[PDB]
Amino acid sequence: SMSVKKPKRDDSKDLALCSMILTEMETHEDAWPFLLPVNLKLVPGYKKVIKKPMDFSTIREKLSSGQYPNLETFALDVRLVFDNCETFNEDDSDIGRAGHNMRKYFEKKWTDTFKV
Ligand SMILES: Cc1ncccc1N[C@H](C)CS(C)(=O)=O
Repeated sequence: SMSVKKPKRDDSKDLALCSMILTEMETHEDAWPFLLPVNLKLVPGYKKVIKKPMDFSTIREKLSSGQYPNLETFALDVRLVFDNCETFNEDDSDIGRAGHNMRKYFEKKWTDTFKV
């Protein structure tokens, strides 16, 4: 509360670490469904069904222009990618399993990197 400060972690390296994590995501062989925005004119239903589309290139732009206030908002967008993927694709479709794989890959890196 007012004049009662909680010890807070060093966040000075968060931007650089989030960037390195995103790069590893981008270079994963199963990253191909998530590199660019889903083409709304090509995929029937996506615009109507998915209220908040997200992809790695959009995350990369937001990260590169100071649109993430903190690392938690960054993880929210990353998880949004895979949440959207689960909504629209069957679990054992090529795109569907890519999403499950990529989510698992992200969460371990997240823990290994920040949750010390
Ligand atoms: C991730 C996702 N989710 C739902 C449908 C498609 C996709 N990914 C596609 C590769 C994008 S497209 C078909 O090139 O426009």
